[PDB]
Amino acid sequence: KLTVNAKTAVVSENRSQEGILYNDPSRYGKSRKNDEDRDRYIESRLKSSGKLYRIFNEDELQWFLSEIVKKINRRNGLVLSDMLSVDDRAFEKAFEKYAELSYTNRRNKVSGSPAFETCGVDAATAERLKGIISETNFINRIKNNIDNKVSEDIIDRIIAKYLKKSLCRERVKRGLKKLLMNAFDLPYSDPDIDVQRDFIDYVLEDFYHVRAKSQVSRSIKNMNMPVQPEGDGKFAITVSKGGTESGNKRSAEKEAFKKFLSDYASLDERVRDDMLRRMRRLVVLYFYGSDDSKLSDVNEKFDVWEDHAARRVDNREFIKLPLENTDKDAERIRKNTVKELYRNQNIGCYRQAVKAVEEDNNGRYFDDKMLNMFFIHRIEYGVEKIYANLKQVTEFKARTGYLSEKIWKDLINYISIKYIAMGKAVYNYAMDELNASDKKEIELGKISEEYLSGISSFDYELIKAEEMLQRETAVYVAFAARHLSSQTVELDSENSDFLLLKPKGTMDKNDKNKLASNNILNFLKDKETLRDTILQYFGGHSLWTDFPFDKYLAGGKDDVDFLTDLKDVIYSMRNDSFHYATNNGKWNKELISAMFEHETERMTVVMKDKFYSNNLPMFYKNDDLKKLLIDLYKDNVERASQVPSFNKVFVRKNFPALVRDKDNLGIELDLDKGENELKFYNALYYMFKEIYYNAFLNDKNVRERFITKATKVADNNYIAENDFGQRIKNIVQVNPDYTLAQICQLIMTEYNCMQKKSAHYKMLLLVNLRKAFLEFIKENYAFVLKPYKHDLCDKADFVPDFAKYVKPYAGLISRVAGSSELQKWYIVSRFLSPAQANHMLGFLHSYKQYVWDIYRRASETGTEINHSIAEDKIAGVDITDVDAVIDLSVKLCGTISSEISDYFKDDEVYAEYISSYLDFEYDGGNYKDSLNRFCNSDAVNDQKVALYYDGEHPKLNRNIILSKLYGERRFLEKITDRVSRSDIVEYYKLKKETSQYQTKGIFDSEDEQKNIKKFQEMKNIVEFRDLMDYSEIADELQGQLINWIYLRERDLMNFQLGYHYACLNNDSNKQATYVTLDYQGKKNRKINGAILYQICAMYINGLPLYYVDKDSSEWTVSDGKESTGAKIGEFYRYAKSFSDCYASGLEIFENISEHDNITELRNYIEHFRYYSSFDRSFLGIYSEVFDRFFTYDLKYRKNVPTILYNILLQHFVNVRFEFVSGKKMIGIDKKIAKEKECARITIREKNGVYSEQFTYKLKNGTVYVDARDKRYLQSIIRLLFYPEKVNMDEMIEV
RNA sequence: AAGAUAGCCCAAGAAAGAGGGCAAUAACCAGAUAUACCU
Repeated sequence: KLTVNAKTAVVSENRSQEGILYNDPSRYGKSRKNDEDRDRYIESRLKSSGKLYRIFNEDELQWFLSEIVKKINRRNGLVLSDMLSVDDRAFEKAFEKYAELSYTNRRNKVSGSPAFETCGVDAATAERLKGIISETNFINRIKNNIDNKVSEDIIDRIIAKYLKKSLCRERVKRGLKKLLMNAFDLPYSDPDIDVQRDFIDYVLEDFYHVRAKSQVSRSIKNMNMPVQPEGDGKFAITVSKGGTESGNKRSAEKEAFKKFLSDYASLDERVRDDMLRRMRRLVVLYFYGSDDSKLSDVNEKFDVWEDHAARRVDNREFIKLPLENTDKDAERIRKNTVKELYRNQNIGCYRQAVKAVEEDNNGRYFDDKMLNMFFIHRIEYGVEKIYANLKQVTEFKARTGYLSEKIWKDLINYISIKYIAMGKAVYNYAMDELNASDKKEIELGKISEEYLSGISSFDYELIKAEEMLQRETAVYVAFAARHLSSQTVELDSENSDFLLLKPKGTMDKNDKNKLASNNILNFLKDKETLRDTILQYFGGHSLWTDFPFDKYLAGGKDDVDFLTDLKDVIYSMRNDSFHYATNNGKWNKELISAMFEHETERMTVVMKDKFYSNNLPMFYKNDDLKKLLIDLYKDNVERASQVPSFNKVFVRKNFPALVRDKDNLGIELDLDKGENELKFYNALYYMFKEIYYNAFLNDKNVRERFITKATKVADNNYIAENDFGQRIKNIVQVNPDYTLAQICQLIMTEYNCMQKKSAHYKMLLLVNLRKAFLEFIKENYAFVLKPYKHDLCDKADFVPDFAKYVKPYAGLISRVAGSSELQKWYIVSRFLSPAQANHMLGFLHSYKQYVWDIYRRASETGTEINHSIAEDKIAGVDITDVDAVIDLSVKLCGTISSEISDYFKDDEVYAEYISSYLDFEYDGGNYKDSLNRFCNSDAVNDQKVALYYDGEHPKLNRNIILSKLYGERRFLEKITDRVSRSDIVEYYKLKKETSQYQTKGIFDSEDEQKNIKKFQEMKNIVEFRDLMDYSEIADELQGQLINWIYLRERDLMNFQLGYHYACLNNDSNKQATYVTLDYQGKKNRKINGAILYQICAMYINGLPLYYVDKDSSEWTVSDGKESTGAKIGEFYRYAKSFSDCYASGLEIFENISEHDNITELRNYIEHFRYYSSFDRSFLGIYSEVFDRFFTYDLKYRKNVPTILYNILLQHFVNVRFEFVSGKKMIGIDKKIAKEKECARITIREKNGVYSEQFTYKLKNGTVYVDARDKRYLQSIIRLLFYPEKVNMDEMIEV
């Protein structure tokens, strides 16, 4: 990259913007480059590569081609830096002047190569310089290192494979081939091509970068944001300042489209229909000529959407494809030929359309010629986007109808993203009065004072940070509501949203004698066990025997109101904007606050018990752990993001060998010898993790040793350490108070494809952190160096007083009691799985770091930025408190009670639940006796099964309990096979085989590593850990779907805001209540810019909406807490005061005919209907999202399959997609729903799924093992395809 | 309907042009909750 070690930004002074270059990290006064230093930096970076300039970049035939290009690039070859620097570089200025004049001659009409006499050189020396850059000298320099004969095919393959990108032009490539054919004395004819002018002269222009030298710096200075305020304080799409002849034409075309956006925002549907028809005629003219039948009658009001559907099925060919010869180097030649055919036809289409719009308009197109030229340029650009990086030559992509309809949707896409861009600026910077206030009259759509002078790039970075966390939080709100409802209510198709159920006292609106249809009482599964079921998600009801529920549930209140209170906490976070505050809890704040305090009082005992459960005291004295437990948990630690994880710094497989090494630690434990050796390394690994995060990363002495140990080579892979150390040295000079975490963040930022990639600084950060940790252990925690195995005491006897030593939640208890917002973060995070709560905590860390980095870079560049987004607060509450709250949920969600009665009624109900995942041979009588008969039956030889029993009761399995609370059991039954006897037989066999060499880490033979891997996979199966992996994968696939839901809902609101903002500010006819609302009720209020307020009120929980009620037929105002569906219905009731205002302009956003299908798809996902019906596959849901969920922005739609690919590859599953046809419905029966073809994303039937391979290093060499066995891949396929069945033996490749 | 693996902004541009930027925009990178995700 050109500006490799610089950053760009857009700053605004007074409605004047400037793109700037700045160094990062740097200080104010040494970061932002002035106009002169910007120019010199670009020119310096451009000419810092002249030395290694080569015209060529980088099987028997493929390797002969590699030898030719290297011999040409070696010394005495075609090395321009040596040819042009001849005679002590006395002619370098004349050669560069020649290159600049050659480029100027191309622009300014003058034909012919420039004469060196005009370059400051006499006529005698001029004839010498001409010879140096002559065809003769180029031929001699190319043949100087070549002793082989080459053919025309070799020249063609070399040009197509290795030619420099900037030289890959039609006439340049033809000039190079003509020279290469003349060099090797091959007959060739191309008289239209001049080798000197078409190739050699251009190479000189490219060698001296005459184009970039006079354009890159200026193009950077003219960069800007999508939307900026104009003179009258109005937001509009940014128009370039121009400055050149083509720049003034381009800006005038952009001004014509800006008026189009204003004119198109009209409530009169006939106006928009006429404007789209004129745009449609431009597309028809471009691809079918002015003689097309749809252009004959100027006044013909033809249906633009039938023309769109008709051309798509036309068989006309845009270009004719040549025959294919797989010879991959020959196919690269064919694709290059096809691209030039596209370009030639695209140019022909452009010139004929430009001519016809100037000579034969007459009402066919737009009256503004600049608007016609803007669209024609968009069409030509749209064609180039399709073929410029053509993936694979296909026939359908060469059809004229395919391209014309892709461009048609491309034009509408451009209109869509511009309205959304306008709404984004309006929502964030012109809706200030949405914040709660006592003002009886408010004005929406007026830009705030701080942004009347323009928007900077740093401003939009803050928006992204806030919108990312908002969307990520919305995913977990849905999951929290799902987990709470999973065991408490049973929903149907008419009441599928748990958060929308009504309190127990809700009666019908037309008959006050009957309960409301959405009354929560109509859906409770077991009212008598409601409290104990709810308390399962709070650690088990046995932990709340001393909690005074009757105090907070007094009078008529019972456990139904308890469920309703928790339901209300979660719902209050749905659609809860972080940017606009509407912190008053509807629920019982005292009950939720008391439950939080009750859970904090067990935090110290839980963290103490984790030392006990990890067998840590089994090898260490009891006062050394107590001094450690105090050191680690005395204060709540807020972790920073972008810091390498403990599991990546200390790989678990290399952990035993690393600790035994006497240069590192040299820990020596001598002793069921293999049993306790594994217990010790598992104990030591957990202890080092807790020390790593809660003491090591924040230790002052650690930061100082790290800086010196990492900057050692800087004061002396060797190339990396001196550059790595110099950047650490620079970071400390910029700010000596940067923490160790901030040094890692700044280093890891420079270390950083849309697609996850399958099989310098990051490795050095892991090394320096690993070494610094081992030295931290020896100095501060030397007791770990001398373990001693002994029998452990009882859990109650292990540091019983630890609760009184440390009280880290002392201050947080009181602040949670008086904060409704903190109680939201508590309940929502508490009802998540441990993995999801950890992910939520990670998202909060990324938010704080992102905001911190934005202000750091804005300050170093001297860019004034409004601090509406606090570094230490989110939604008016401290981030440190939110962090400690979610961190409490993370630890407690993973703390399963030791009482079976907390989750099941008795041992029989529990044993029957285990039968869904374990086939312990159920005879038909009781499940407990069948499970006890199975656990005490012989497995192999003299070792029986056991595993699932503990004395007189079945063993409490942590993974089974977690899958009941946070998993989906009927989903797990359909995609997994139950654990059978043959599985347990193979488990003990592999454990006995590997018992000799289980605790080494780096094994001897290749067969030992493959048996350890097979055993670890069998252990995960027998302990139900394969179940938890599939649940996480399903949660990640479902979470991404819910993420996309709130991505679209944000942009739908932005589109409506920007569209109606443009309508408010044009001369189109608008009525009174559209512009101003004068509500005269009890809660009277006057709303200026009423349409903008009412749009935002639809999407913000707590924002009231003004409307005419359906039953009273009178004006009213809601409390703002009603559902989105109810608010949309209220908007329609408001719109009747001034033909579909809600859907106005949405033909740009989506297909109106499918609007109800999008809502049904949205509800299907967010209401978790897949886990009740199983009527569609995950691939089927992702297919429909790709087909029609992101109609409004191509950049979101065209990345949907890649995102699905990345989620699977993250779990080491590689899939090969195939895009075929499915079915979808258009409309919902009321009875109009018709079926239509739909995009279907599927996996290739033959070798479409394969596992990533692990690189396992041994003593001598390396063994490659599949990361995922066939059994694992089969469940992944079933997860993606169910209910559809496929041939998984044929699909999986091994 | 779709046959994806980007999109936009600045520059250039009709004997076309094709050079830059984007944490601005999604993705990407990174994140360790529970105890046998490598390189």
